[PDB]
Amino acid sequence: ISPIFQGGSYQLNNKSIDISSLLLDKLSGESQTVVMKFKADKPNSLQALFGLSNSKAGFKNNYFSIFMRDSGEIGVEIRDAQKGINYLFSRPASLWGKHKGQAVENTLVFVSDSKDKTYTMYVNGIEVFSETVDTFLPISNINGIDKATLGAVNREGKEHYLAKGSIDEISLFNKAISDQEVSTIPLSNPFQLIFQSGDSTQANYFRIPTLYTLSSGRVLSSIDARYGGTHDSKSKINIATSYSDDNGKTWSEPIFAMKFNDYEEQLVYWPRDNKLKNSQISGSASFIDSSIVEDKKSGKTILLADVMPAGIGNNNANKADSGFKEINGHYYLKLKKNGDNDFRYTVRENGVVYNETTNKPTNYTINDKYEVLEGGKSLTVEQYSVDFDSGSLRERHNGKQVPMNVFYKDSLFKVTPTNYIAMTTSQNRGESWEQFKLLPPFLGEKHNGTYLCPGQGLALKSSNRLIFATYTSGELTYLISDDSGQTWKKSSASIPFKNATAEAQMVELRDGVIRTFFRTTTGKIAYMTSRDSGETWSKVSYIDGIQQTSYGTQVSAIKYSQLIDGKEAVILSTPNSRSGRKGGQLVVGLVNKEDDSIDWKYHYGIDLPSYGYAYSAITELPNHHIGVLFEKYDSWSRNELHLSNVVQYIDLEINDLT
Ligand SMILES: O=S(=O)(O)[C@]1(CNC2CCCCC2)C[C@@H](O)[C@@H](O)C1
Repeated sequence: ISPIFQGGSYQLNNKSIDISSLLLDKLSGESQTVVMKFKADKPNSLQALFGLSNSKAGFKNNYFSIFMRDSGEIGVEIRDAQKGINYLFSRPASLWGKHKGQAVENTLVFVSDSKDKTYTMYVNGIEVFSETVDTFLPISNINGIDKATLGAVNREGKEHYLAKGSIDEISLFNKAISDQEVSTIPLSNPFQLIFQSGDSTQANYFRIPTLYTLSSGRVLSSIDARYGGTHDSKSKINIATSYSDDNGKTWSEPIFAMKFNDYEEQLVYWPRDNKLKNSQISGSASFIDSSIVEDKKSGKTILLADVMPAGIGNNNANKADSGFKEINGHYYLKLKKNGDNDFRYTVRENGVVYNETTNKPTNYTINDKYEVLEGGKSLTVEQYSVDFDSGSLRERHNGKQVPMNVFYKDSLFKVTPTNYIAMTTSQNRGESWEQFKLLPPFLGEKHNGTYLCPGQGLALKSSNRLIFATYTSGELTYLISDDSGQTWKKSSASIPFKNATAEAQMVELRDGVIRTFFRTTTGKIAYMTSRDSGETWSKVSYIDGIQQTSYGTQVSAIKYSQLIDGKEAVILSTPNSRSGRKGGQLVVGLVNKEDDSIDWKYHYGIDLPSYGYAYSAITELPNHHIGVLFEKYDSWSRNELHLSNVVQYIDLEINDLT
């Protein structure tokens, strides 16, 4: 249909604009759609963009509003005191503010659907909420509506929720337009989506992005596909990947690099209310925190991730057990058989399950998928599914059988309930991935796995050496391979920290010289340097000039291939805030060749200081642009759990940054 009203170029300068005469007589029927293209790069803390109200004395709670907050939250109110209805629907981190020095034109579509009794909000082509109610309130049927307003709500003849911004276009339709119709509305987005709700992963949530530029020019990304809301392990989480062959313009349909099948891949709306939001899938195995590198020797792409057994995460992993028995310099995975209270078995050569107490082999073997075989034949378990149909999270068997895996809750043989690191490889630059293999333990029989630093591993320029950063209590633990990941050794570097989440990323400043930037508990990003290709490490220093919170956030880091201001350059990506995970920046530093020190010369704001920015991935695209894939929300805040389509990709040029 055609809009019953359409106007534009409205400047909202803390002063309401009345559009009553142009709109109120046209409002008809119980279903409406509002389409609004608007900018707000200096919003007030809470402001209404559009209001429909009964403006009379005594009726201050009779109105409809579309509002936003300076946090980037968008919402609506739908209120009628005589009907006893007071609806408030919203979602944090729904908006953009600025991009490349210009206010972003956000495209908002709000559908009020009387037949399905549903209110649905889209911003920038993303469905941010969809709420069905028992008693529907048509926005046109609020008792005594007599005012239509831009940039405020008129209550008792006075302006509430005054807005600063502009509405470039606004249209109203007397119909609830379909999802299909919504998708045809042209957007002006500064970002794109690589992974998204409803894609091939069937995860509704994503966290922990990575990017890496391959020698062929293909750009590869990995991610946590998180099924049970945004929670870290314990949960159901898989590692997914996608690549671009056109410098980030388009991306492949995602595939899995590491996955478990003990729980179904379900697209679930995870509850955001204060009773249920901490609901957590508690019987599933998971992978978490991935990292990518390309190997020059084999040409293979190598991906590492943490592996969590069923119901295990950082908080409950056995810190004093590696999960392996060392026997004469060989490490064997320990197993516990159902019924036993101890681990009386090991996985030996050729996958033979060996009884340690009788020193004889059993009739059981483990294949390369870590699946259990008895007399060469595959054992199975029954898969689980999750639901909230009873009002709380329930995890239950679903009638489907899958191969029995030693990482599963239902397995006859189970691994130690602790965290591990696994690796997979791809021989076709991310078009498929091999079955994962566990890395050996690096800190002895009585220490859990170190924790992989998400992002990039480091391939050295003048050798075939690969390095992956990991952390544990009291140190960074660099994992080094000189043979395409076939064998590994550790290089430990002490850090002035107990129990820190010391997520670290590396850049090669010049041949054999590596600088590692890492998260701390001090509110400052730290660094150390190696001058022997990772064998040994310097004391720790700190960057003055970038702020983090007390708990910190992952920092991603690259060495740019081109000179900037005639100097070699490093680029960091991080929130720059003492307060929260917000105020995302790229920080460009120039290297002083005298002493390898870095002058942090340029700061580019990704978006408003108050808008969310958490974990991030950066890479130089083959065309010398910079690609950034990042969590556009505050991933620490307990108010911003379980948001869909907040991991977003942008393309920047060096001139944008300087
Ligand atoms: O120098 S590499 O370590 O091989 C790497 C790629 N360099 C190309 C150089 C040519 C321009 C594009 C980026 C940098 C890391 O951030 C990864 O993306 C891999």
